[PDB]
Amino acid sequence: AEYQNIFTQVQVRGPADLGMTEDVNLANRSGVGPFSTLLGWFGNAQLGPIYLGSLGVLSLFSGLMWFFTIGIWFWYQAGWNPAVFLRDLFFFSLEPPAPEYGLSFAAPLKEGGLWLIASFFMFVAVWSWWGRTYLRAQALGMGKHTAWAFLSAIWLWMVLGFIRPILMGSWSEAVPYGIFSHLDWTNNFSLVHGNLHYNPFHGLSIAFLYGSALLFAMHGATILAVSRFGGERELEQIADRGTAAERAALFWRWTMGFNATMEGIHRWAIWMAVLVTLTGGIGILLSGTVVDNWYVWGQNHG
Amino acid sequence: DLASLAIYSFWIFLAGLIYYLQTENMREGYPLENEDGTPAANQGPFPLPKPKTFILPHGRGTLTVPGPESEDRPIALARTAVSEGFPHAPTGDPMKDGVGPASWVARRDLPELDGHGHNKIKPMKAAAGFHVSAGKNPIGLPVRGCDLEIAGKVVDIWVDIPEQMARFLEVELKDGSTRLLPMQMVKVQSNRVHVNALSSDLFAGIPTIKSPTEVTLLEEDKICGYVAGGLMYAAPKRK
Amino acid sequence: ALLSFERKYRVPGGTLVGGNLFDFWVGPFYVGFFGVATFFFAALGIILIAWSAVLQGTWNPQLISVYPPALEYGLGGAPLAKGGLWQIITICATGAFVSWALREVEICRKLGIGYHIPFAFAFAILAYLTLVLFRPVMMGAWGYAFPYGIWTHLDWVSNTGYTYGNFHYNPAHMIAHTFFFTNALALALHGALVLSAANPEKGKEMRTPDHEDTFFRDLVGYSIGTLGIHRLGLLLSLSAVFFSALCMIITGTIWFDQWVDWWQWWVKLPWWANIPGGING
Ligand code: BCL
Ligand code: BCL
Ligand SMILES: C/C=C1/c2cc3[nH]c4c(c3C)C(=O)[C@H](C(=O)OC)c4c3nc(cc4[nH]c(cc(n2)[C@@H]1C)c(C(C)=O)c4C)[C@@H](C)[C@@H]3CCC(=O)OC/C=C(\C)CCC[C@H](C)CCC[C@H](C)CCCC(C)C
Ligand SMILES: C/C=C1/c2cc3[nH]c4c(c3C)C(=O)[C@H](C(=O)OC)c4c3nc(cc4[nH]c(cc(n2)[C@@H]1C)c(C(C)=O)c4C)[C@@H](C)[C@@H]3CCC(=O)OC/C=C(\C)CCC[C@H](C)CCC[C@H](C)CCCC(C)C
Ligand SMILES: COC(C)(C)C(=O)C/C=C(\C)CC/C=C(\C)CC/C=C(\C)CCCC/C(C)=C/CC[C@H](C)CC/C=C(\C)CCC=C(C)C
Ligand SMILES: CCCCCCCCCCCC[N+](C)(C)[O-]
Ligand SMILES: CCCCCCCCCCCC[N+](C)(C)[O-]
Ligand SMILES: CCCCCCCCCCCC[N+](C)(C)[O-]
Ligand SMILES: CCCCCCCCCCCC[N+](C)(C)[O-]
Ligand SMILES: CCCCCCCCCCCC[N+](C)(C)[O-]
Ligand SMILES: CCCCCCCCCCCC[N+](C)(C)[O-]
Ligand SMILES: [Cl-]
Ligand SMILES: [Fe+3]
Ligand SMILES: [K+]
Ligand SMILES: [K+]
Repeated sequence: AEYQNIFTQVQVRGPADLGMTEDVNLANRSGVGPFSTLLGWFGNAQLGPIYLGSLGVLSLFSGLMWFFTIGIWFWYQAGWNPAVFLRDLFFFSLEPPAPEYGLSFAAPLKEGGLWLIASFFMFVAVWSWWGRTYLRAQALGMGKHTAWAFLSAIWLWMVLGFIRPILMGSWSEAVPYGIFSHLDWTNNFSLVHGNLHYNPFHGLSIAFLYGSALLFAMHGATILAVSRFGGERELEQIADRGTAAERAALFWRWTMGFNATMEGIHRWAIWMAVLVTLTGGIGILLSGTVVDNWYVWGQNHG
Repeated sequence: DLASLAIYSFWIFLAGLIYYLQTENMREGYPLENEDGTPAANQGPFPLPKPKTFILPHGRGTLTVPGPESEDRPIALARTAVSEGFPHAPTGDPMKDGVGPASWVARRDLPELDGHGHNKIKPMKAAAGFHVSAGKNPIGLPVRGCDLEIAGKVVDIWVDIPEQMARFLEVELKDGSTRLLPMQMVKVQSNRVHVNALSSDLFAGIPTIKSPTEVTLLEEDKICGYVAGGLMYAAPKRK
Repeated sequence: ALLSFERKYRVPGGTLVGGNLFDFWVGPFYVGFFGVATFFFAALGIILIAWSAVLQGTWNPQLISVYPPALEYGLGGAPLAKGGLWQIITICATGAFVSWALREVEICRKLGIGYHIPFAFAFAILAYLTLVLFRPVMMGAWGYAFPYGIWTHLDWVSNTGYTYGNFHYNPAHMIAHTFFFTNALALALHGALVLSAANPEKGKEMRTPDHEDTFFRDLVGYSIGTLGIHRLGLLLSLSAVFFSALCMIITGTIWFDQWVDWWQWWVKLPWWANIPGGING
């Protein structure tokens, strides 16, 4: 049958591409990594280079500090026994301070002081990484869309681990670092607030979450369907519309009575996705601060 | 109640956003037209956005959208009905005329440039250091059409240099001239390359390019359009 | 009406059924045979839902609900007022979705593009048929399917899930969840990447895909590429739905206890089941 352009038939390699320079301090750019032929069947085969300035090493360092701080506590929960460490890997958990300690930093290390330590490293790593997404786009003269979208995910994470614990008066409200334990946190958060299915911002979050899989299915399928006219060369189809962009628009117009442009679809995309965590963070933030039971609230407000 | 205020606010913001997004997606193909090319009476409830202007790199100019809109080419079709909404029959050969699934757009008759100002796409022979690195190398394989006859032989690959991917196969025909086939429209097999969109006899009609070492956006659209149109238009006579 | 560039593409041909008979548009909408099918099925189903609404006794979107036949009915018909309406509406809905996808195929053939879109849509259709058809039939009753109502089908998600405890512990559901969240992440990045290149700093020139590759390599040391990101978005999305359908096809059939207990096969492995320490020793 016909070729579907899901997997490359013939990979070609040339000299390692070191990238645009613009205003980038090339001293902080690494050298290219190896070439993964495996990756090459789906996307690009070239790994690297990576930029790693000071903000970069800072972020990377505190990230592992966050991670090792958890894994240290996981080993101690395993009594340093490698066999139980793997056996119970999904059951270990680094829990926040008990409600007693409020918003203070007085809790002992094996009772949430360590949670606060790892949280601090996480705070540093994420926010520095955010700065990286702005700065790397600035160095290249590009818009700040990536950092602006990233802020929307940061919103929810900030609400879950920082803003909402503070507004509720204790660190005990925050999410624990652990595989099964934070799943339990999630389930119990819903039960305690009268079923998040009744949180209207939670419902919106789902609509955008589902919607993102819908839109990216539609979009990804459309571009593949017109990649026989260069459809994936989207920036040049924006600058000088081709038969690829016209067939794409007309598929949807004929199907559902309206359509996008090659640029506009990407505005639908960025908003569909960022609204997931935007509504999400609002709905968590309101929970227990303003609304204690979403069923109850739903009886009075709709 | 604060949550009620937040959710009411959000629904208002979401309506403004959808309105914004819809207008943003009217910077091509609008105003709507009747089948005869004139402005349609009913344009829908969304207005055209204020124009924006893209600064193209490499002195290539600008693009301002929405702007005056012309096909900038004749269109060999005619009405098949006395009222709106029916198909329009090709007045000639639809693959020769570039209509239907064989359609092409009058894109700029220059090639696409990379970030350094060089041509995005080159035949591999003229691309320093570029080689086949995985999968079957098609160069040298016979090319078979959907009528199961050999139409030519692969003589090079045309590669996207900044993205390092194959984009066309350059195929040589019986008369010694070449054509470009879109990479996405061939099947590289072990003993051949198979093209299901075209029969062997339609290969000579693939639009040719003017320079043997570059291809223009306009030429790509004629090649891609032509080959894709074979799916509907070759199928009758051959298969 | 037509877009500026539309008329050259409105040629005859592409249909799978009926030849030229339904080969025409209505405004922007293409019709075809499967446009008529879709209209018939959709209109029937909607009428039945409005009828099932009078039998229930409300014209309120937040209260209209259409429940399947109770478990007592097994896999057989039921009186319309008590789940026959749901059954026939399900047939309409399957009819309209499958018609819509086949109508998309015909649009694909007229336009000379690949079939990736209705193929992708068919994954959503099969998730639906998993909940309303495949899983019910494997379980012996239409009553295990979800009702058609805005809030009542949410209650069904909650009641079905809590039947197995916290449903998070369904391991296929864990994979599906990961694909959904990865997909959204890819969607935000992709949208923001193309726009940051098409809309650079004030007065600057429109950046290139080269800039897009450079940006991500600078950031994470890799760039999947402009063809790859579209392969990826499609693959994450369809995998999310596949593992969605899979996580429910196995629930109440091959596994029907608390999903949290499924994980004991790991911890009760012989080489470490009985070592003291940890959370389970
Ligand atoms: C998918 C896994 C679960 C399930 C779990 C949930 C959960 C959990 C939630 C929803 C939510 C919603 N679900 Mg549900 N839902 C299921 C199956 C369905 C089916 C179906 C035929 O299979 C449909 C039509 C819907 C439809 C809906 C909407 C009412 C709402 C937002 C969806 C959305 O944005 O999606 C992404 C799609 C788009 C953005 C495209 C537009 C889709 C539009 C909005 C659908 C309109 C449906 C219309 C009201 C149905 C009647 C149609 C007429 C009779 C013709 N669900 C199954 C059982 N669904 C949320 C809500 O708030 O509910 C009150 C919510 O929190
Ligand atoms: C029993 C469980 C409860 C319930 C309890 C909750 C709770 C509690 C929450 C959700 C949340 C969400 N739920 Mg719910 N949920 C239920 C039922 C459902 C159903 C369903 C089928 O019924 C669905 C589809 C969903 C779906 C969703 C999402 C729409 C939403 C999360 C958005 C998101 O992407 O967050 C994920 C995105 C983030 C967390 C942001 C991450 C950003 C940071 C900056 C990233 C840091 C990375 C770090 C440094 C590590 C790096 C590693 C790298 C490898 C280097 N829920 C039931 C009723 N749900 C959230 C929400 O918003 O609710 C309103 C939430 O907090
Ligand atoms: C709706 C909005 C969506 C969205 C949006 C956006 N999200 C973005 C951006 C945007 C727009 C970016 O611009 C940015 C980025 O750059 O993207 C490539 C980012 C990011 N979103 C991440 C994770 C994430 N987003 C989630 C959610 C959504 N986001 C939602 C759905 C979720 C969950 C839980 O759902 C998760 C886990 C990171 C990949 C990254 C932050 C890195 C960081 O802050 O690092 C700081 C940390 C480090 C530098 C190092 C940490 C050490 C690790 C643990 C490694 C140890 C390795 C070990 C030795 C080897 C094995 C590996 C093994 C553990 C596996
Ligand atoms: C597989 C990966 C994703 C995926 C993919 C794709 N999705 C596509 C396509 C692709 C690729 C298309 O090509 C196609 C389309 O054109 O897009 C614009 C489509 C579409 N996806 C829709 C809904 C959608 N996708 C969801 C999920 C994903 N999508 C997943 C995540 C979800 C949820 C819940 O998550 C929803 C609600 C419609 C907008 C549209 C079909 C219209 C239709 O078929 O019209 C024909 C039918 C009608 C006009 C109405 C029929 C009415 C019946 C007979 C009476 C009602 C019966 C019903 C059971 C009642 C339910 C009540 C409710 C409260 C429970
Ligand atoms: C082999 O073992 C070694 C030792 C090598 C290892 O290192 C193994 C490592 C591990 C096994 C680590 C495993 C890691 C996990 C299991 C991670 C699980 C984490 C989650 C599931 C995260 C859930 C959500 C996390 C959230 C929401 C965090 C929010 C953080 C806050 C926003 C931070 C706010 C900061 C605080 C509260 C501190 C005070 C703030 C200041 C500004 C000072
Ligand atoms: C999200 C995917 C991340 C892929 C990370 C690739 C790492 C960059 C490789 C740098 C190579 C440095 N070195 C030593 C080979 O020169
Ligand atoms: C940018 C795309 C807009 C997508 C539209 C989403 C439809 C929302 C329907 C979900 C209803 C949620 N709620 C509040 C009633 O629970
Ligand atoms: C989220 C709710 C879903 C509503 C579906 C909206 C579809 C609109 C199609 C409009 C096109 C028809 N027309 C003539 C106005 O162009
Ligand atoms: C969207 C804003 C969310 C917070 C608004 C103000 C509420 C802060 C918390 C105060 C009430 C919390 N508590 C414990 C008394 O319920
Ligand atoms: C949740 C998706 C919302 C879709 C919004 C509906 C848009 C329909 C209006 C499109 C206008 C078509 N028109 C008339 C300008 O050609
Ligand atoms: C539910 C529909 C799924 C979409 C199928 C995508 C591939 C279809 C190929 C159709 C070709 C039909 N035929 C036999 C005339 O060639
Ligand atoms: Cl925008
Ligand atoms: Fe795209
Ligand atoms: K409560
Ligand atoms: K070479």
